[PDB]
Amino acid sequence: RPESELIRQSWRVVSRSPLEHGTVLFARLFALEPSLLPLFQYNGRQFSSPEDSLSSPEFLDHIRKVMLVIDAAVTNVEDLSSLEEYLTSLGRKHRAVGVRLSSFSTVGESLLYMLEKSLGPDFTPATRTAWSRLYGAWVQAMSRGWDG
Ligand code: HEM
Repeated sequence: RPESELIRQSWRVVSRSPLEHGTVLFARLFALEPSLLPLFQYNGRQFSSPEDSLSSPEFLDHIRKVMLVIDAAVTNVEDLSSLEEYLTSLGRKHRAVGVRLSSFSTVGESLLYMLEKSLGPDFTPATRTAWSRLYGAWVQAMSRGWDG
């Protein structure tokens, strides 16, 4: 695993300011799949527009949480067996919140977007494919929360 090094290396750029970078991730997500917006219901209110989410302390705390789970998957990039149980649970919580499993493919595209934009010239097709591999394994794990 040298592609493990490619993940470890790229992530370090992004980990320096996780809320900045997570903000790009979720802005892109809403641009591709606007129907995700109502699933963030804090105090029983719905955001009207994507920009409304960026003022919400609870939504910004969710971005921090997301970046923490990714950082965990990176730390255990060599063996993802050790997060499997936690990820099944995380999946079930999201099934319960109303997230469809198909929407996690959008998430993966939004992560690769955010990496591409952050790393520019450094984001080689080798690293695109490493991250695709990792994320596909990560979603495989989460997928059990929808049974399977
Ligand atoms: C695809 C769209 C997503 C939506 C709509 C969504 C929505 C939510 C909502 C509504 C909650 C409960 C409220 C909260 O704690 O803020 C939640 C919790 C959480 N989400 Fe997400 N989420 C998504 C993706 C992700 C992803 C990709 C990750 C991680 C990589 C993640 C990590 C978390 C964590 C760690 C929690 C707290 C779970 C717990 O321990 O109870 N979420 N999400």
